[PDB]
Amino acid sequence: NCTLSKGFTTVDIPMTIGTIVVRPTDPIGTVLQKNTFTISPNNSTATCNRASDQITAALPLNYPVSSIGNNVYATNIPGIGIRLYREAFDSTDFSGYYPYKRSLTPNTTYTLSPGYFVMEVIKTAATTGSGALVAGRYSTYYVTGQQNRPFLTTTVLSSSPILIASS
Repeated sequence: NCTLSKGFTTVDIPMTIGTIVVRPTDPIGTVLQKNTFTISPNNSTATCNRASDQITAALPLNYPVSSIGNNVYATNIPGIGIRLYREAFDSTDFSGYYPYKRSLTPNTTYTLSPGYFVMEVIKTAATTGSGALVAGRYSTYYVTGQQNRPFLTTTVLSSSPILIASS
């Protein structure tokens, strides 16, 4: 099981993105929009004591994978998928696409690494809808037994909608 440092504090990234225009001529699989957000960690750490303990990168809205697979997940907007990941500032240390699990080394102290959180909005069908992406927590990153206290969350806010405009 995993222990968190005293004063452990989740970092949340509001995902604010301007209007994404989808055109009929955009082929299926097009990355319509790719946004990077700075991951700015604090001194929070986690230490675990069992080799079965895990770090989990999860998508709590629990939408199904889209028709095109490849970790492109459906949204409330037909034909519009999202894909999430993290990377170092120098673009290395690719986290892998959400969701994933990774085994943790017992007695290693883990921190949140700095870098970019990457959100891609991707066309997944010939016909695409219009509207705001549903608001809420789009990703979470937490250790075993500490799902209530993640290292990192990303959130779409009601007050800052991500609008899909299809023409």
